[PDB]
Amino acid sequence: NLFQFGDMILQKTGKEAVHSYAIYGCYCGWGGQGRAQDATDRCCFAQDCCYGRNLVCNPKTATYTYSFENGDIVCGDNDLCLRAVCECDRAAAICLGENVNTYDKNYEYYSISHCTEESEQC
Amino acid sequence: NLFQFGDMILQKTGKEAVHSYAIYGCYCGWGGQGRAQDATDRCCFAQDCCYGRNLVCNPKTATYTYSFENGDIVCGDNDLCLRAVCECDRAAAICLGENVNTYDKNYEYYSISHCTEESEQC
Repeated sequence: NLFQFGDMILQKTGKEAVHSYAIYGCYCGWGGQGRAQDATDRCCFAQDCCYGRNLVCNPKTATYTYSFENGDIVCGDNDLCLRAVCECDRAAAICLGENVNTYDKNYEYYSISHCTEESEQC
Repeated sequence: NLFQFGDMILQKTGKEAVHSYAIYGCYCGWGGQGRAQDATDRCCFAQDCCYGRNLVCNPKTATYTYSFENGDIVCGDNDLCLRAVCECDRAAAICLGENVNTYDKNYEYYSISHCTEESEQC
């Protein structure tokens, strides 16, 4: 779920999602359309795509089992959904941490008056 | 997609989700666990469950068709995935509007230090 994805993001980036990623760009925040603004936004799009690879999961409610193990994120579930959701979140958090170098605060709240040009495609 | 949900919320409440619901409680913002804090938070948890009902569907990318005409949100799609996500969003937006009277700014950023209780069950 988002609480967990938030904790993974904290671990990889040092940021609290609700003060940063939660409102960022066209894909990290309340978006899902428009042009992905930069590498950070493209991570959030990639997560969207990743969630889309399996069918009859609910990433909003999926409370998976994971831990931090020597700075890795390890997804503990044997099933399909909880594990798949966890692996997508681990991937997205990793990706975000790789791209904190281009994190640009001017993409905060960008969806208010942008994100209207054609959407990214998985 | 969330950009559209945000527009439905703007239509119904005049709030910008990114400055409000996006970070509110345990279910509108970055939670998906813990208890639902108030009527606003319950609307968002209800939306999560509503999304979960919808198989073979990625709500993050689902760009549906809808119009906002004379009070009413009308979902135009026949596409099963788009229609249903559109109906979940429309229900949630109307629910948030109905409960704006108890919106409590103290639930903004609540997920950081709370939301660890046993979760709501669909």
